[PDB]
Amino acid sequence: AKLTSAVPVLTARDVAGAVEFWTDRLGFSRDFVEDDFAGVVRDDVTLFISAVQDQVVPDNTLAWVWVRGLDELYAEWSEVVSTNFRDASGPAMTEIGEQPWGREFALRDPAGNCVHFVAE
Amino acid sequence: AKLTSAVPVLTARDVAGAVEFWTDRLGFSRDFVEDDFAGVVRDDVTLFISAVQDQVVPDNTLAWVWVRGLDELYAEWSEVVSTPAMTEIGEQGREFALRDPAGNCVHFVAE
Ligand SMILES: [Cl-]
Ligand SMILES: [Cl-]
Ligand SMILES: [Cl-]
Ligand SMILES: [Cu+2]
Ligand SMILES: [Cu+2]
Repeated sequence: AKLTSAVPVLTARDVAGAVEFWTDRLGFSRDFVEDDFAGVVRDDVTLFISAVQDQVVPDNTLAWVWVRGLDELYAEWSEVVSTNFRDASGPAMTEIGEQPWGREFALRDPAGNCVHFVAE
Repeated sequence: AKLTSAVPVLTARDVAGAVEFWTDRLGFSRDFVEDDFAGVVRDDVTLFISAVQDQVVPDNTLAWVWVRGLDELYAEWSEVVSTPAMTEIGEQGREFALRDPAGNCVHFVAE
């Protein structure tokens, strides 16, 4: 057999709001959207979004995404996402950092999930 | 830019035990292991595992994985996991789901 790809599942109390942010703001496309679950895609990456009732879940939900052209993606999103991450009143992203595992930045979405984007 | 691959982050109150399950029982390899975070890998798929203090998180954590040879993977795991536990294979793609010791539920779908 061969395991070929994986799809992280972000969580949210407001599923429709999460889909709108990932698509209308970050440029992912809607693969499918149901009231309690959805799938969004950009290039070879699909992210699912699932409904939850306890905010503790997205508050502890993470995902990692590998990217060719990290600075370009950061530039695009910097136009529409705040870089004041310590202000958790809304979505925001960090600056690019050089972590042991790679050059990356992270973005906290409106639901609270933290998705890290790392340069290939 | 191009988004090339994604890595789901499973959650666990016991990261080491989750690593033990995914590697010894499910046949993933250890990519790296720290007390509060770890990475396991099989073929092109890497799963990260992060520590949490609230069991509600893994009890609501999901991930999907695509596979060539779904029936072979099911047969391999049916020798080490109760049918942690896994569902039967059913048509939705064709898939089965597996709940790990930490509570995460990962679905495996046939390409
Ligand atoms: Cl984080
Ligand atoms: Cl063992
Ligand atoms: Cl489920
Ligand atoms: Cu944190
Ligand atoms: Cu369920």
